[PDB]
Amino acid sequence: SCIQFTRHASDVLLNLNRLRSRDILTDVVIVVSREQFRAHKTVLMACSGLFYSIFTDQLKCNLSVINLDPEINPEGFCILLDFMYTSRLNLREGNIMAVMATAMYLQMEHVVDTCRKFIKASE
Amino acid sequence: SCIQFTRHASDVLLNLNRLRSRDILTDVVIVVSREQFRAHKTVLMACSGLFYSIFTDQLKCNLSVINLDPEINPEGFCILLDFMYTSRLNLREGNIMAVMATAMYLQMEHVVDTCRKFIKASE
Amino acid sequence: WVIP
Amino acid sequence: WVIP
Ligand SMILES: CSc1ncc(Cl)c(Nc2ccc3c(c2)CC(=O)N3)n1
Ligand SMILES: CSc1ncc(Cl)c(Nc2ccc3c(c2)CC(=O)N3)n1
Ligand SMILES: [Cl-]
Ligand SMILES: [Cl-]
Ligand SMILES: [Cl-]
Ligand SMILES: [Cl-]
Repeated sequence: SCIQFTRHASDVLLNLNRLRSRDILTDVVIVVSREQFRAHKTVLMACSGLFYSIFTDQLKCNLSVINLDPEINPEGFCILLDFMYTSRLNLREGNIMAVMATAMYLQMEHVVDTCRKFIKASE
Repeated sequence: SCIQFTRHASDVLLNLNRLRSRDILTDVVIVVSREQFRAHKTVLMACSGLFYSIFTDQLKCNLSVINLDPEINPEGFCILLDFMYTSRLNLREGNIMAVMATAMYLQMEHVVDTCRKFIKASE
Repeated sequence: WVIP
Repeated sequence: WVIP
């Protein structure tokens, strides 16, 4: 018999992004080919199967720095980190291959699906 | 020129609630008249003007335990904490006064608004 | 607010 | 996915 507030989840995510933009309560640095990205462990886990696995590990949960595979493109990561905090994906002809490869590595199934569809339309 | 995934914010919140239910990466205990509630500081800040003010304070941001005013009802708090993580509010005739008072104290403007409307309909 |  |  609950009532539901339609915009609550979107409003929560918007506020989490405001905390990220002001570097408030960020608890991890993600290193991608020397580029550094500050974020909230919980948001990374909520969006990515890879971060979920990493931060539920009894040893890795305590790390303040996580280094990604050297094949990961920093721009592809930046676009996906923006998507995690906003639901908006900046998908372009010039970045789609790097975005799909990064989403496959991060285990972000819905992003992988839209990249496969956009690539299939261009062939 | 971004594309948007409609269910992303809801899916993020659902995963944050799963982390709460398994006590994963919770970083604060909220004490309400001896009852204890574990939560994520970021989610509390994203939902409440009071928690936003508390955890942006240079001294309080580092506290692992926060004690609420003794007038706050633990059931009212529990219903609001559930709303924060799910967008669902268990509003009932028997709890509406405690829920409205707790939402006013926590500074959760949309909850206060729906309580005022439901109370006005009953008079 | 809605009835979910 | 939609055009926002
Ligand atoms: C599976 S239970 C669960 N509980 C809590 C969290 Cl934080 C979580 N995240 C997560 C796991 C797998 C995947 C994603 C997020 C996005 C994706 O495409 N795959 N999962
Ligand atoms: C105002 S900028 C901002 N930036 C980040 C966060 Cl985490 C935040 N939360 C917050 C502040 C005030 C209120 C709420 C949340 C809910 C409500 O009714 N009032 N605000
Ligand atoms: Cl470390
Ligand atoms: Cl995804
Ligand atoms: Cl403490
Ligand atoms: Cl609210």
